Amino acid sequence: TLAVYHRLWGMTEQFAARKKWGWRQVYHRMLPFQIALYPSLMWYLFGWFDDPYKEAMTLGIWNVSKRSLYFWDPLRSGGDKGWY
Amino acid sequence: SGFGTSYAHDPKWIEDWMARKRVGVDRMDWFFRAFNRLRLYELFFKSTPRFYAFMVIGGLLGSYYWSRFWEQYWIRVNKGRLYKDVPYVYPP
Repeated sequence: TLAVYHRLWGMTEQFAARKKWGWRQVYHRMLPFQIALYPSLMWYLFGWFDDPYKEAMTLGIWNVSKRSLYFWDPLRSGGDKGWY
Repeated sequence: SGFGTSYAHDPKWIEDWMARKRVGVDRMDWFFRAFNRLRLYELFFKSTPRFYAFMVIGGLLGSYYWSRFWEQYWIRVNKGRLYKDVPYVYPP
């Protein structure tokens, strides 16, 4: 019967590895939350980047021609040298 | 009739109106069937992280193109009256 007791004692030998697995499973289930975080960061930090990187980050969809008709810097609406 | 008195009561036409319960009728179901064929629920809404990503990514792209549309609307309404639309002629 000590044999039975040996197994019943040993069934919990690897507690540290089981608790690590549980927390990894939690971390796995949080990974999908990146799909909303990373874009939201770039959305807020877009204006910090330079014009050249704004274009790459958007795959060319944004460029200087896409700056508003009334750009926040009035002297640079329609380009760095103005409209004409 | 009886409007404006203690005898006020619903007219016959208001009562006939409330007799039309439209039970069993569904005339707008076509729109929901068609919207459900876009699979937005199975792909984005059902999962919370994906629902958040739809609101974020959809708000990033929606905000940009909404601005784009109303910029073009403005450029058209004010055609000929904007600085860009009237290059200045320097005096000789």
